[PDB]
Amino acid sequence: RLSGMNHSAHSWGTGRAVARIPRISGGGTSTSGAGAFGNMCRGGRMFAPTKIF
Amino acid sequence: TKGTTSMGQRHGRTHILCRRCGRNSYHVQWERCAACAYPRASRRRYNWSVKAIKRRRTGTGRCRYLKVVNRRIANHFKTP
Amino acid sequence: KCGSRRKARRAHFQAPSHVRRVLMSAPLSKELRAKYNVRAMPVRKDDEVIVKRGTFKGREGKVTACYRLKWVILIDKVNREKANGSTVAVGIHPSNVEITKLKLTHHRKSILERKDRS
Amino acid sequence: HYSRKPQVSSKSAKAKVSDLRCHYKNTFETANVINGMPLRKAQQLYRQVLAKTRCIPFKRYNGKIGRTAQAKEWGQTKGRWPRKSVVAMMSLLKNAEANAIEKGLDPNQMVIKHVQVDQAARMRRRTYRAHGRITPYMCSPCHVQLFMSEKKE
Amino acid sequence: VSLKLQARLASSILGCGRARVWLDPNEAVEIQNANSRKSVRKLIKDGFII
RNA sequence: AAGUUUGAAAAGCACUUUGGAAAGAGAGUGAAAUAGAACCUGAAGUCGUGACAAAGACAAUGGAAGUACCUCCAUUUCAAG
RNA sequence: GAUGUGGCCUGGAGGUUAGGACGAAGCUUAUGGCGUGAGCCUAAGAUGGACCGGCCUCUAGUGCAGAUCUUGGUUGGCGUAGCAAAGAUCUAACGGAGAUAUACUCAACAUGCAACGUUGGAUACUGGAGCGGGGAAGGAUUUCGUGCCAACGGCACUCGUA
RNA sequence: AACGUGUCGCGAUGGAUGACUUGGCUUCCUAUUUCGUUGAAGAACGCAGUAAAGUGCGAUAAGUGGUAUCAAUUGCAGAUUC
Ligand SMILES: [K+]
Ligand SMILES: [Mg+2]
Ligand SMILES: [Mg+2]
Ligand SMILES: [Mg+2]
Ligand SMILES: [Mg+2]
Ligand SMILES: [Mg+2]
Ligand SMILES: [Mg+2]
Ligand SMILES: [Mg+2]
Ligand SMILES: [Mg+2]
Ligand SMILES: [Mg+2]
Ligand SMILES: [Mg+2]
Ligand SMILES: [Mg+2]
Ligand SMILES: [Mg+2]
Ligand SMILES: [Mg+2]
Ligand SMILES: [Mg+2]
Ligand SMILES: [Mg+2]
Ligand SMILES: [Mg+2]
Ligand SMILES: [Mg+2]
Ligand code: NA
Ligand SMILES: [Zn+2]
Repeated sequence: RLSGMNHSAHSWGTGRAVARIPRISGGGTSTSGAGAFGNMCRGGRMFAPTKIF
Repeated sequence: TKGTTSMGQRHGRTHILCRRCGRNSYHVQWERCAACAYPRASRRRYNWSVKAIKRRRTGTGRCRYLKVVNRRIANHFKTP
Repeated sequence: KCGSRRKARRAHFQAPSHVRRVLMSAPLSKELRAKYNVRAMPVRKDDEVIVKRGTFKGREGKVTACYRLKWVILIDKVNREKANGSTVAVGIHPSNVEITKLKLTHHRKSILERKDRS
Repeated sequence: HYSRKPQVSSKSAKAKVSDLRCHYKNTFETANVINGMPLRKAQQLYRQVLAKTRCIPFKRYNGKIGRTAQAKEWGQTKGRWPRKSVVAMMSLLKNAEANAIEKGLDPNQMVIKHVQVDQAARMRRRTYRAHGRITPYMCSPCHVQLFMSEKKE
Repeated sequence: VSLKLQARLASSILGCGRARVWLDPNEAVEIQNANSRKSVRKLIKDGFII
């Protein structure tokens, strides 16, 4: 249930020349500022995740 | 000016190394740790950061006595 | 042993030294088989073997080492040369050889006695 | 393994150099001009370029370089004098000459027949720009291969 | 060759700036051989450094 | 971020020759070196080189119908047919 | 916008029927053939080195050109814009692979340039609120000697806080 | 002419695809199964003939003692029931 969502990611908003997808916080690594949480982002959460019910 | 120039005005340090937990989080002026709350007897723990809890909990270190006592329990305190 | 390929391969490749010893066994010859009623024995230093598969088949020699970290045995007559000219021994997997003469000790005799099929 | 093969292997000499730290665009022009030349003629040309009495014509990578009279002999108006590439190509020619001598051929009869320059893998540095920006500063090295053959009078 | 070490040691021994230390340009081989304050003092006594 | 996935086995390139060195040219191991050490396969995009086709400015690409030259492609025919 | 299709394609399961070291998957194409089409099949590889095709049912994380889409890699502009505050170096000898480096012909110029460390000499600058000599905060071996010059010192190095 | 354009053969740069898998995720079960003032969990500093990290260990320190095994360890050295 937690896979692909273990980040404190927030959208940067409009007014910067980037797409409005949520982005990883922080700095000092190659993952900082990368896209997050979406089913189209590398390292994101899949669409309609599967369940045991 | 509030940017580059002011970066050169930062002189001392707010935090030093903590005796109990080893992080650079011991507030010098209020003699207490921001990471583990030393010298309060119990430690800091909050459910709004399960990630921090899992970074600090049992089994992330050595367990140098717990391994021994676990084996004794599994063997029923066998003795000659 | 395991209805799980993942677990079986993990156990094989992480086996300790005393388990690798048993896993590195070789069949006995027909004469030794008939003398002892035992099919196979773990290989040991100073036994005599003959190579049965590969490039060196038909060669004979004496076991100089059971490396056991590389999963091979070294035979003194099985070797080749480097570019320099000096010779090096070539490792062989123990299931590709046959034992023709055992190195006997009291405990090895006891092992054969407990594995006897009579 | 070169991208072309000499007609007669026994009368040919080869030479090659990889990841050479000279500019790919300068070395391309410097090497391409000697392609059909006899070996002694090529070496004379390189010496005269070092002396600045003749030039290297820049035919492909020449956007907004200067104009010179010494380019007229090549049918152009643009040319330069790149010493760093010239000395490396002189070294390569010396190696090919040594290989020919060891095979037992006469260097005063060799004719260069194959020349090829390629972009190699790049190296990365950085430069600092206004408003706290960082931007790439890269190096562009090259591979060079050539072979020469004995002409038959 | 480099006589930086000898020049530094001679500055220290003679108590002057480097601009006042003079190393003989014809005895470079001899000055090359001095590696200690004792040897440099011997050079000063012999007159290859003034 | 990052599979250390060379090869069955290091047998991981002795030796000669050019070079300050890195390397190159030979020689050798291996079934294979276009398997030579971050080494299975090795795509697209982009670039070099050799050969060839032409070609004004008509942006290029595109449709239809022919022709000149080419074609490591297919199929059918060779005598009573 | 609705619906149909013994309509096409992808990963896995139950059946059935086959292939492969005399070369499976993957990849390449002025390789043709079939189909209105989605696509299918053969040929060649001077490619690869161990798995896999058809048919009937079952099942799904099942088809991309564009979302200022995500991540990796390329690319024209381009040898372009530029590398212009803090005045500045010159000369000989020594050192170094870093030269005085040549095919005929040719005494030398017109065919090996550019650049470096050390010592001596010359010329200038800092100008005691100093590119002088010591300390606190901050840093933690950057200090010393001998080597070395792959990367780094946005030019260079035989030199370096590398 | 040159620069440019197009096609085919051969090379470079680049690291996709296929095959591989001692990893992950999910479900189910069995127990004389639940730490600490007799000093825990965590944190620090050390220990090898050669040893940066990691692993193991504590000045008895890549281990002492006992039982069972039965001839290694291995990059290089060093040295049968011991
Ligand atoms: K410029
Ligand atoms: Mg995921
Ligand atoms: Mg203040
Ligand atoms: Mg304060
Ligand atoms: Mg301009
Ligand atoms: Mg800048
Ligand atoms: Mg800034
Ligand atoms: Mg490969
Ligand atoms: Mg989907
Ligand atoms: Mg796509
Ligand atoms: Mg300028
Ligand atoms: Mg200035
Ligand atoms: Mg003044
Ligand atoms: Mg530089
Ligand atoms: Mg893959
Ligand atoms: Mg409890
Ligand atoms: Mg260590
Ligand atoms: Mg004690
Ligand atoms: Na699936
Ligand atoms: Zn603390």
